[PDB]
Amino acid sequence: EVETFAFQAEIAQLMSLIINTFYSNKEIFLRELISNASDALDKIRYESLTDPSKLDSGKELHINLIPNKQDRTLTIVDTGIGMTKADLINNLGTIAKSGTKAFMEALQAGADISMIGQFGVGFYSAYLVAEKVTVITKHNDDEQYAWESSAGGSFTVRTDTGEPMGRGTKVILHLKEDQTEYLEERRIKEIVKKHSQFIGYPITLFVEKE
Repeated sequence: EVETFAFQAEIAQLMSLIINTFYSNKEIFLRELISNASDALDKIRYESLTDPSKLDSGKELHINLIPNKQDRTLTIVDTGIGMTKADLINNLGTIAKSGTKAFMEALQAGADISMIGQFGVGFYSAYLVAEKVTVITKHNDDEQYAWESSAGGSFTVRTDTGEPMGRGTKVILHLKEDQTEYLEERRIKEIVKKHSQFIGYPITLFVEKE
């Protein structure tokens, strides 16, 4: 049972701009997704301070980076607060309509695409390197869901009968054929060291069987 939704026009515009604008500095997608992961982990930590039972779904607060050259996927996993079905439908828990307006105004005042995170819409920088993005999520107050989009103005939501997550969010980047450098250990390590050196959660870069 798969539900198909239209993006709000402003979010479709943001996605088209990210996909179609000539912009060489694509590596910032990983900073943005690690920042989002950190923000999600902060939220469940904060809830846990007054209700320890919030971590019954998993005590470990971490970020895993999982490259898979066979599947041409880079997966960013966090054990943060996760998203409800309503959060997924509401632009992955963002105020993306107003964030897109502010970002496009900034792009007219000399800003560049790397500043996307300042506008609360850094998730969509995934489309710098991904032809398709799959988001698997589990919030304490809801079931596990899969969101997906190849852009083209639409996204799907379904209940995920896949591997149970406990709590958090998995962002699965189905990389463009010319963006496979982001599956290379040395490249991922370089980007995490350059842009994510002060993130307050363990970031584990998984290795592959050669």
